[PDB]
Amino acid sequence: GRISTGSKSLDKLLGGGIETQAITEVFGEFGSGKTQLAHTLAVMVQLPPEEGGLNGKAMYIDTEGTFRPERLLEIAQNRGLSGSDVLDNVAYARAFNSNHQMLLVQQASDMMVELLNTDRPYKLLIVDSLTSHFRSEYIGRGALAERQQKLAKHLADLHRLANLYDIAVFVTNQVQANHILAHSATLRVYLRKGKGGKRIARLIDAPHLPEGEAVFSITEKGIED
Ligand SMILES: COc1ccc([C@H](C)NC(=O)[C@@H]2CCCN2C(=O)CNC(=O)c2ccc3ccccc3n2)cc1
Repeated sequence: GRISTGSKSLDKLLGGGIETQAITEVFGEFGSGKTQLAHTLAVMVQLPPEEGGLNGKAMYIDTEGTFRPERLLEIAQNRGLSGSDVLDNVAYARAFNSNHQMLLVQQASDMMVELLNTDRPYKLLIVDSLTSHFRSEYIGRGALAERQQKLAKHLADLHRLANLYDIAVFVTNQVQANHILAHSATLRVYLRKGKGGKRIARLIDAPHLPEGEAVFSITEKGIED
């Protein structure tokens, strides 16, 4: 049981879609479609398995004010769904610094246990974006050891949530050409801009999946082939 991205091409690259019990990271420049894929996943996860979802709820942690509840409505309506119910099934939190971002993962644990054995459990946790607060707050050579200690602890908490509660953790990371915030991820996907409103996804760290690329479009339905 995997969460469809909305793109048949990007799902085949991922072996069916985004996995639970894993952290799936997309990285790329600004504008490559990371936040759009996250918004689509927040909707897709609500669908029944036959339509590409997991009959679940989504949690969205927003570190840069990128969350657009209207965009969720747009995606839901164009896919034949109630924009109201789609919004009812997404838990949302704005993280204003890296300490708040870390506490939210701890608090997400409480929300997940509660729904764990119900009809619509949480199935997706989004962190958009994972690193930005760490880059901006840990300033100077004197702060780099603590920066990695906190980033490492934060990824350990996310891995633990994913395994405990059988949820997909989807994180976005803004890697620019051209400063390195190393961190663990189960799956890494590089996004870049393509021909017009197309985007290209490349598998970077994928243990046994065949390497390769996939093309997808940003449409009114979220992400599409
Ligand atoms: C009509 O316009 C809208 C605008 C936005 C929405 C969004 C989608 N819904 C919400 O904001 C809903 C409804 C009001 C409170 N609320 C929450 O989700 C409150 N969330 C939390 O307390 C919380 C706590 C810890 C978390 C840790 C990780 C991730 C998420 C977390 N969320 C709905 C309608």
